[PDB]
Amino acid sequence: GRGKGGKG
Amino acid sequence: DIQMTQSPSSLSASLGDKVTITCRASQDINNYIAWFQHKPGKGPRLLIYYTSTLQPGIPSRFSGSGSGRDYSFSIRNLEPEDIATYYCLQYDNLRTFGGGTKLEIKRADAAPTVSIFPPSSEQLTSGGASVVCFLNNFYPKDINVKWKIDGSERQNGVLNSWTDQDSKDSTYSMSSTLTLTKDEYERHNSYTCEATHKTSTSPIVKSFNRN
Amino acid sequence: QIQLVQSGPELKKPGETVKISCKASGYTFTDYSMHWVKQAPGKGLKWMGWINTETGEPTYADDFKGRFAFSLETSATTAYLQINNLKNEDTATYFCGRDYWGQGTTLTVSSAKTTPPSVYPLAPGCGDTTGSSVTLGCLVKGYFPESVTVTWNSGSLSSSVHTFPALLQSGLYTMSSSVTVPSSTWPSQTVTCSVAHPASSTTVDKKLEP
Ligand SMILES: [Zn+2]
Ligand SMILES: [Zn+2]
Ligand SMILES: [Zn+2]
Ligand SMILES: [Zn+2]
Ligand SMILES: [Zn+2]
Ligand SMILES: [Zn+2]
Ligand SMILES: [Zn+2]
Ligand SMILES: [Zn+2]
Ligand SMILES: [Zn+2]
Ligand SMILES: [Zn+2]
Ligand SMILES: [Zn+2]
Ligand SMILES: [Zn+2]
Ligand SMILES: [Zn+2]
Repeated sequence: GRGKGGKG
Repeated sequence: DIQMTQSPSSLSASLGDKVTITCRASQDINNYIAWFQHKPGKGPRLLIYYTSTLQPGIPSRFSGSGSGRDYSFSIRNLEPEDIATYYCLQYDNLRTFGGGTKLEIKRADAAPTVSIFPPSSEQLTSGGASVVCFLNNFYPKDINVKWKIDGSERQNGVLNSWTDQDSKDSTYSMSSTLTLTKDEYERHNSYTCEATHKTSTSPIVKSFNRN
Repeated sequence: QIQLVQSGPELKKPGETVKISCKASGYTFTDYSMHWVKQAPGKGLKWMGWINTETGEPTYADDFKGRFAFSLETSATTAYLQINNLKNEDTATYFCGRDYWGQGTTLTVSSAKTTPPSVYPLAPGCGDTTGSSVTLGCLVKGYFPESVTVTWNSGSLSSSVHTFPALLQSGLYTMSSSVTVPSSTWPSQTVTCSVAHPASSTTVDKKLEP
């Protein structure tokens, strides 16, 4: 979490 | 605010080597660290987030590990396309980048392909005369270029620019320019660019004659 | 595919204002916060803050409170960075993104005027004869500010192109670019270097003549 990673 | 200490600031390693970068936080960041690759002229590329999760499309050669305050990032086998500056980023509380790690990739020696170019008519009409020598795809970086006019060395008026390390084969390339007045250029005949590491004794020489 | 496209390089005087755009596509714009990152010449990345793309609420890092403003045009899926009362220390390349990132926007804060480049062809004249391949070049001389982009044959010869970084002397930049093609293609076919200098809205086109 905490708003980083996974976009793609 | 959370501080991040990234080490080393510069890293030299051979193609195929395993390389490891570390980041230590000023306090526990509970695995909220990311790792970025940055090539000049491009935006940052996220490689790993939450310490060890790879982004989609990132090669499996990249990995990360750690907990608490101590984190690492590794490339299993260094490859030419990995040439970049690498940064860690904590995102536990706000954001903080580490200072970055520049890569120096070591590879086999390579002699340059050398090309010499006379001043253009367009420049000559403006009063200047730049003679240009390209040295493409050599290694190591510390190449030496000598300029000769009519067989005598010339050192004034030379400007040299090296590329970043080549993302295809990890060589370097460099451009060397000898800038004269048009009057000086037309007062001589032979123009010569010579390249040596002084590995190969015999310089690679390229020349042209104005006549 | 996800893409972030930022506006082009800028030259501004001290005290002026700049506004940089960041056009996002390929994903749901309001699902992810947009961060801004500064890179001064020869330094590392510095986080400037983020903007919540659902509420428009910005959060600024300590060093960027005052003269910096994040904003959005959500209908156009675009983020903006505005810097007021510009300082010499604002000279930098600025990036927008989170997981994926824009290509960067280079900002030069200076009192000097823009100067478009002169572009001189580099071709073998009467000395260097030939080979299996021929190397050509363009010398891009006397321009300000950064940057320039050299395009060879509209992008066909994008492979086998080397870019030599600009050097500065007497306030102006000089760079060069080399391409290598089979000898059977040049001078049989046309080779052109197209040099774009976005800060002056100028493109200089030079045909490589034998
Ligand atoms: Zn603190
Ligand atoms: Zn603080
Ligand atoms: Zn915490
Ligand atoms: Zn950069
Ligand atoms: Zn520890
Ligand atoms: Zn050598
Ligand atoms: Zn050496
Ligand atoms: Zn190359
Ligand atoms: Zn002379
Ligand atoms: Zn003004
Ligand atoms: Zn603008
Ligand atoms: Zn959604
Ligand atoms: Zn100042």
